[PDB]
Amino acid sequence: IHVGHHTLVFELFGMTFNGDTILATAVTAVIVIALAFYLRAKVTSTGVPSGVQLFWEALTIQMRQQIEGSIGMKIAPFVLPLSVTIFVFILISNWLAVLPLQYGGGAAAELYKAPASDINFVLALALFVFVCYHAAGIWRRGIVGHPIKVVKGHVAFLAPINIVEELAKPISLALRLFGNIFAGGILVALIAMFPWYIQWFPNAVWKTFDLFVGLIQAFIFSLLTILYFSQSME
Amino acid sequence: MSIFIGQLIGFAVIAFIIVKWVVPPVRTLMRNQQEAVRAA
Amino acid sequence: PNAIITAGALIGGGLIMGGGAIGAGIGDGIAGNALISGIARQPEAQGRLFTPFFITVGLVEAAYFINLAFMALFVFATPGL
Amino acid sequence: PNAIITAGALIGGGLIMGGGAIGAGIGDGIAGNALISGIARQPEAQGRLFTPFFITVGLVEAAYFINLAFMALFVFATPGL
Amino acid sequence: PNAIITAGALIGGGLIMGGGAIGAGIGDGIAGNALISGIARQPEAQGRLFTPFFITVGLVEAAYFINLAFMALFVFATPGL
Amino acid sequence: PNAIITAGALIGGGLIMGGGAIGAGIGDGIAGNALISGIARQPEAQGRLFTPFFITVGLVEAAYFINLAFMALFVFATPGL
Amino acid sequence: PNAIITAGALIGGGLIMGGGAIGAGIGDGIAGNALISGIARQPEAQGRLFTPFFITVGLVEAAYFINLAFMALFVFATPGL
Amino acid sequence: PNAIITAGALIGGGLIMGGGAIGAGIGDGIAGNALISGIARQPEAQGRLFTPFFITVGLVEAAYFINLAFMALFVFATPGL
Amino acid sequence: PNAIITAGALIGGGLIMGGGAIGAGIGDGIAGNALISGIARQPEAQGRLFTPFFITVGLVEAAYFINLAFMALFVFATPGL
Amino acid sequence: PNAIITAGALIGGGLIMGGGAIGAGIGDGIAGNALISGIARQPEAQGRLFTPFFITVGLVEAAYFINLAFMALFVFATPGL
Amino acid sequence: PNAIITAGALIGGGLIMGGGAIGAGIGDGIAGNALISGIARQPEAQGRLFTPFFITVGLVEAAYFINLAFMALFVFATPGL
Amino acid sequence: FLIPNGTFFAVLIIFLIVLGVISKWVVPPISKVLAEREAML
Ligand SMILES: COc1cc([C@](O)(CCN(C)C)[C@@H](c2cc3cc(Br)ccc3nc2OC)c2cc(OC)nc(OC)c2OC)cc(OC)n1
Ligand SMILES: COc1cc([C@](O)(CCN(C)C)[C@@H](c2cc3cc(Br)ccc3nc2OC)c2cc(OC)nc(OC)c2OC)cc(OC)n1
Ligand SMILES: COc1cc([C@](O)(CCN(C)C)[C@@H](c2cc3cc(Br)ccc3nc2OC)c2cc(OC)nc(OC)c2OC)cc(OC)n1
Ligand SMILES: COc1cc([C@](O)(CCN(C)C)[C@@H](c2cc3cc(Br)ccc3nc2OC)c2cc(OC)nc(OC)c2OC)cc(OC)n1
Ligand SMILES: COc1cc([C@](O)(CCN(C)C)[C@@H](c2cc3cc(Br)ccc3nc2OC)c2cc(OC)nc(OC)c2OC)cc(OC)n1
Ligand SMILES: COc1cc([C@](O)(CCN(C)C)[C@@H](c2cc3cc(Br)ccc3nc2OC)c2cc(OC)nc(OC)c2OC)cc(OC)n1
Ligand SMILES: COc1cc([C@](O)(CCN(C)C)[C@@H](c2cc3cc(Br)ccc3nc2OC)c2cc(OC)nc(OC)c2OC)cc(OC)n1
Repeated sequence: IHVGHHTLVFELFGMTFNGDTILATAVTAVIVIALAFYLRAKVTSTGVPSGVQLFWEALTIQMRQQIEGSIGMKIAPFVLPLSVTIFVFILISNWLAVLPLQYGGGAAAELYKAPASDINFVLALALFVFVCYHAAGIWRRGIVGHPIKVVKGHVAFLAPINIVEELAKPISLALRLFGNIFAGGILVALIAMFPWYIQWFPNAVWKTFDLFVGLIQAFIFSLLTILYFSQSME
Repeated sequence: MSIFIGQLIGFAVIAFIIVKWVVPPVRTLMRNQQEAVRAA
Repeated sequence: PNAIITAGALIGGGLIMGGGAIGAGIGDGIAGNALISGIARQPEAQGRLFTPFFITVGLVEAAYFINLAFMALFVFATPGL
Repeated sequence: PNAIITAGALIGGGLIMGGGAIGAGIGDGIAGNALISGIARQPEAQGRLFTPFFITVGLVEAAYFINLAFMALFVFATPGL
Repeated sequence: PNAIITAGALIGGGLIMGGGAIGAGIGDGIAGNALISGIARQPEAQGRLFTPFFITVGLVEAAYFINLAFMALFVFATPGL
Repeated sequence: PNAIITAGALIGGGLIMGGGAIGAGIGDGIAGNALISGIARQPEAQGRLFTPFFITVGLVEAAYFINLAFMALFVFATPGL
Repeated sequence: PNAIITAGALIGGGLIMGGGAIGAGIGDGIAGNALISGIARQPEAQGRLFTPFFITVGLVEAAYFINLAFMALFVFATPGL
Repeated sequence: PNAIITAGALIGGGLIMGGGAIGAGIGDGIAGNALISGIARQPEAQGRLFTPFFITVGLVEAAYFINLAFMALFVFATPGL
Repeated sequence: PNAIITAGALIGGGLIMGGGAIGAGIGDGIAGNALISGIARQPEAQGRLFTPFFITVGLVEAAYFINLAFMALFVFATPGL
Repeated sequence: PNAIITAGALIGGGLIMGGGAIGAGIGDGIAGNALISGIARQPEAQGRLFTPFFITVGLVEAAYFINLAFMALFVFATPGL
Repeated sequence: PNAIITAGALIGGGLIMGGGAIGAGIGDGIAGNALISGIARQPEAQGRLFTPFFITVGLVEAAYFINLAFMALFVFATPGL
Repeated sequence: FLIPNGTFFAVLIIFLIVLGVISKWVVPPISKVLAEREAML
């Protein structure tokens, strides 16, 4: 099925970059930036909200409710922007794959492959969240206090387990997002092996459900980010 | 060529499904929210 | 020699996905059973039950999809070959 | 060489489908047990109970589908062939 | 060569039936447990309790059937043979 | 020769019976758990509960028989022989 | 040639009894859970709980017994040997 | 030839013990869960509860024992040797 | 000859311990679930609940122990070698 | 000879990851079922229930990734290679 | 000769950790379900419920540890090399 | 394909930009709108 082989690969600063993944991430970023700018231009406190205003309001309200119910908004004002940007980034990345941006070589190529299908994207998001809430814990507990609480956790005599669970927080949070989207990239490829007259059915059903799967994955990734922040700050 | 046609038929099916069964509810929700906002 | 390694990798990946599917299906079924029971007892609780639900699902799915990823490593980029 | 890889792929696909069937069947049974119990408790909640149900069924049946795809990769498109 | 492929296909079909039987039996048992408990708690619910049941069974019987199909492909139409 | 095919068929049929036994035993034990709980909570309903019970046991024990119909096919007929 | 078939038959019989024992143990445990809980909750109905119990066990113990029989057929009267 | 049969018999006996251990452990746990709950809610009922419990544990530990026997027959008195 | 028997014995002992660990872990989990539920509901029952629990655990761990012993017999005193 | 080593290591790592997936998924599903039910009954208990929950999941996940840590050691280090 | 022995050792250790992972994960999930349910139903009981819990998880996680230890013996000190 | 690459940074940078924009173009304006919404009722 020809897994891997990122296209547009180049080399700079003595390291290799997957061009296609960067292009997909840039496309998602520009879509999110366009949504943000269209909100900013058309954000009304007194008027009737636009569609983008309603979308952003619902997302922000959901994340703010999560923060309120897990760790006070006073303690964690900086985590709401993180949750909102994470959710929109992953949601748009996954949903842009629903567009028919794939063709035949004679293997199947795809103009836009979901960036989460690449290990670098999901690993970058997971490690950024990891560093972010570990820094938040350090700030709220101290440079030396925070590691002690992290190792101790809620049960002291389970110290190694915590040290594993902690290292499991990013890894899973990355791979859980990776395999879910990576797997999809294979199915669409696998379904491409069918002839056109029967390819549309499995492809149609798979991508119709992949809309919901990507929505749920973005929601889960953001929710677990908020939960890890609430855990690591107190 | 054939892959593109098959996937395009599939995407037409997806668009029809979302427009017929997914778009209506999330349109109401939006209209209800706007109505509530203009109410206050 | 490569044929034996390839067959072993295929069997190992099949085991990985079999275990991942068993765990995913059963754990998701149990979590959704809790969700449906809660929404049956308190139909107005649905909104508040999707947070602890998708958390649980988020955990369960991990055990699956991590495994899925590694099967690819087993299958398409076999560690030994 | 091809025979060994094909046999290993058949065994791996059999594992994939066995695990997928176990997970899907047991998860569907558990979710439908919740649905039946809820509709016994609250018949008027029947419709309200079909939202968390199809989501749960959506989560397991997704995994199953993925499994069914990967077996199709093992059996008809043996990656290490 | 074909002997190895046939043996692997037979083992894979055995695995497919094993998983399908486990999933079907256990899921049907769980759904029937829900149905029996619901009917025991109240008789008049029986009429409604058969709609969620046959749905759940339909999900649990589909998976088995799918497995039932694929073994028929594995043994009678062994791919890669 | 086909001795390898026969060994593979025996292993496959063993898997079929193992999975069928697991599924039948566990599923009909769950159904019987429901039946016993219903009779204990309402001893006058015994006969009533035997309608849904034998339905689910009909589904659970059917899966077994079908598997029993295929292990026999595997070891006595061995379609790929 | 007979050694390979004999080893395959031994593995198949091991699978048969492994599945049979798993099913028997778990199903008997579930049915006994029902019986013990019902006797605790409704001690006076102890007799009425034994008809639905020995039935369920009768099913479970049947599934085991059949498997055991076939295991014998696998090991002592290995088909295709 | 005897080496192949011995290895197959060892694998089959290991399968028998794995299945017997799984079934025995899980069924004993389920029956003991019933007993513990009944004795928690009915402190003076434990006596009566020990009647069905030992019956259940009778059907569970029995299966294990039978498995424990046949594994010996597989390992020390290998039928096929 | 010796190598094949040793590898088969290692696989059989691995199966023995895998099944034993599955049974022990799940049975201990279920028995401790009953114990925790009883102690949560009935504080003063904590003393009375440890007698059934220790019985249940006694029946579970024993199985594990037995498996462990046999696994040693498989790997340190491989019969038929 | 290294081909057999790699095939065996891949199958063993696949078994490790499959067992880890099954255990982690099902245990996380059970713990999250408890969490969702407790939140449905008492929403205010949400924050209270995440303390024990993430202890239990903390153990369950530790069972998964530790196994994963060993699977790497099987496939990338392959002791005895 | 040694190649087959250590390949079988790898598969057996994989089985050991697969069973240990399944048992540990599911038993810890069940004990955690009990602990979470007890804390949700009796908020003030949390401090108490950790003694029955860690006993349960003590017996569960013990088994896993043993399995892990034995895998080392299987993997790094494989018997009968 | 599981080995990270330079794209890692190339992704992180981009994400940071979004994290910046949503940190000021989106989240504070939306919080202000919701606060005004609460105030007016
Ligand atoms: C004989 O009937 C079937 C049914 C299927 C399913 O997989 C369900 C099987 N299961 C219940 C065990 C099924 C399915 C797929 C889903 C995918 C995602 Br992602 C999320 C939820 C899903 N839910 C699903 O059913 C609720 C499915 C697959 C498919 O593939 C081209 N086309 C479908 O037509 C829309 C389709 O619906 C009927 C497959 C199949 O092939 C062997 N035969
Ligand atoms: C003893 O008789 C049977 C029955 C079957 C079933 O599979 C059920 C087996 N089970 C109870 C373990 C059965 C079936 C299929 C379903 C498929 C979907 Br998708 C959803 C629900 C289903 N429910 C089903 O029964 C409730 C079935 C399969 C089939 O295959 C060509 N033809 C059928 O005739 C319409 C048929 O109905 C009788 C198979 C079989 O084969 C040996 N023998
Ligand atoms: C050491 O004792 C035993 C017991 C058995 C059983 O299978 C029980 C197995 N279980 C505990 C898992 C047992 C049995 C069989 C049943 C069959 C049907 Br259909 C329905 C109900 C049954 N209930 C059963 O026990 C209540 C059995 C089998 C048999 O085989 C010729 N002869 C029996 O008559 C003496 C007999 O006891 C009635 C087998 C065995 O073999 C080594 N050794
Ligand atoms: C001990 O004796 C048995 C019994 C069986 C059964 O399979 C049940 C086994 N189980 C309890 C583990 C059984 C059966 C079949 C069913 C099929 C469908 Br579809 C739906 C429900 C069924 N329910 C069933 O019993 C509840 C059966 C099968 C059969 O086939 C040759 N002939 C039968 O009549 C002579 C027969 O008894 C009605 C098999 C067997 O194998 C040697 N030995
Ligand atoms: C304690 O050490 C043991 C115990 C056993 C048991 O199997 C229990 C196994 N379990 C703990 C997993 C046990 C047993 C057998 C039963 C058989 C039937 Br049928 C029905 C109920 C049974 N209940 C049983 O205990 C509840 C048993 C078997 C046996 O055979 C040689 N001799 C025994 O007397 C010394 C004996 O103890 C009464 C086996 C064994 O083998 C190494 N070592
Ligand atoms: C990096 O973290 C770990 C933890 C373990 C454990 O096995 C638990 C694994 N599980 C949660 C899946 C763990 C353990 C052992 C127990 C033994 C008995 Br008897 C009874 C209860 C136990 N409970 C345990 O944790 C609840 C353990 C092992 C060990 O090895 C020398 N040293 C320990 O103390 C320093 C130790 O305790 C923390 C293993 C491991 O290996 C990679 N890595
Ligand atoms: C903690 O480290 C251990 C523990 C064991 C146990 O098996 C329990 C393991 N389990 C919890 C998974 C344990 C045991 C055995 C039992 C046997 C029967 Br029959 C009935 C109940 C039992 N309950 C038991 O503990 C509840 C045991 C075995 C044994 O054999 C050499 N010596 C013991 O004394 C020192 C002993 O107690 C500590 C074994 C072991 O070896 C690797 N390491």
